[PDB]
Amino acid sequence: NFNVAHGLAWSYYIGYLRLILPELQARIRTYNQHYNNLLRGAVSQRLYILLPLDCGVPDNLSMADPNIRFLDKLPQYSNSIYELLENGQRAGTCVLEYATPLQTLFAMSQYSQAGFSREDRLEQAKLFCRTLEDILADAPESQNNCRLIAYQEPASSFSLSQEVLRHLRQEEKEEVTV
Amino acid sequence: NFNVAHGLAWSYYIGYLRLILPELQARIRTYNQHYNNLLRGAVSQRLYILLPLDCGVPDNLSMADPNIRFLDKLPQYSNSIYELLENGQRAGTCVLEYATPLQTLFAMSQYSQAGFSREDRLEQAKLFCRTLEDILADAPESQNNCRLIAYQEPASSFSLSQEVLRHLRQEEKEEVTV
Ligand SMILES: C=CCc1ccc(O)c(-c2ccc(O)c(CC=C)c2)c1
Ligand SMILES: C=CCc1ccc(O)c(-c2ccc(O)c(CC=C)c2)c1
Ligand SMILES: [Ca+2]
Ligand SMILES: [Ca+2]
Ligand SMILES: [Cl-]
Repeated sequence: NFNVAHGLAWSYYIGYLRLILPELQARIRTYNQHYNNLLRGAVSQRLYILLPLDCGVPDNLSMADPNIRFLDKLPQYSNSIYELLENGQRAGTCVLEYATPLQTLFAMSQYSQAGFSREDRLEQAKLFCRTLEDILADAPESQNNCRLIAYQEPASSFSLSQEVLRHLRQEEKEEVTV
Repeated sequence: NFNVAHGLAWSYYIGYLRLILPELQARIRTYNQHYNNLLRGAVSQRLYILLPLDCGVPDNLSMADPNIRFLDKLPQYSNSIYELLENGQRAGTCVLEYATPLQTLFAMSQYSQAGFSREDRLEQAKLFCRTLEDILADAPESQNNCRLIAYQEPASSFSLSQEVLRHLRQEEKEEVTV
């Protein structure tokens, strides 16, 4: 009954994730030869998808957290590698991306004829997370190479960099134990 | 009258330099995007060809000078990027290569039926330098993208790294002034 998130999630997977994920690991593997050689680091293998529940998608990641600095472009329509800073030290490296459909939810909430409120936007943002999560679960070489980071920035200290970092560190713990 | 260097130089240019040089700059340009991004450095654009007059070609560059450390493989039969060290600091970066025909001159000097002495080898090594130099001079997109480094290690402190470094620094002086 009027749930826009359902089609937004399906569309985001069918029209985008399913197309770009399969080779993303190859792309990152090809790249990681040089990062290991050049900077004695490795870029995580998964695509990290930022799902802020305020549907707030900035144009630069650095505007949302200065500890997230653009690093490089995955050479491989366009994917970017970011470094995560702690105390000015590089703590992690990451192909990182806002889920675009959340801008549609924000735009709908500023569009008066939709009758879509801020409370409606937040419920749709959660449902979009739940739905995309279910879709990836039933997908074979999609769930394995990307992970979803959903968070409400609070009402107000919040480190998006630390929230990505606990995930990056978790992913690595899984690679080496299992 | 029995000058082997003449054919060795022609063959080294016709069969190898002429084939791999034309794109080498593209290869290095493509690569230099990431070195600038990753390590705030740039890999010199020319191919540097080591021409030791003792025809002594080691299997590792580092065995000939520990201040020349392998860095990376030009991604692009096989070309390698080296870093040059000064006091443990990276001072330069460089696609660096021994001229292979000099191994033939060395092997000939250890082959008894050739009647080729160490004095013969050194004259042929010099003539090979002179001849390759003349060939590159009359070649358009060959001379511009490689440079020849000829040297006699003395009889005995000698820094091959410093000898490459003065050249790298000279090449850069030319890029920015002219
Ligand atoms: C209904 C919209 C979902 C949808 C469908 C197809 C797409 O390519 C993208 C998309 C997602 C992220 C992107 O970054 C881009 C390209 C922008 C630079 C497109 C979304
Ligand atoms: C007569 C010999 C000159 C000559 C002719 C064709 C070649 O490909 C090479 C050559 C030079 C440097 C190289 O590194 C290699 C491949 C070895 C890894 C071949 C020399
Ligand atoms: Ca926000
Ligand atoms: Ca030597
Ligand atoms: Cl690279």
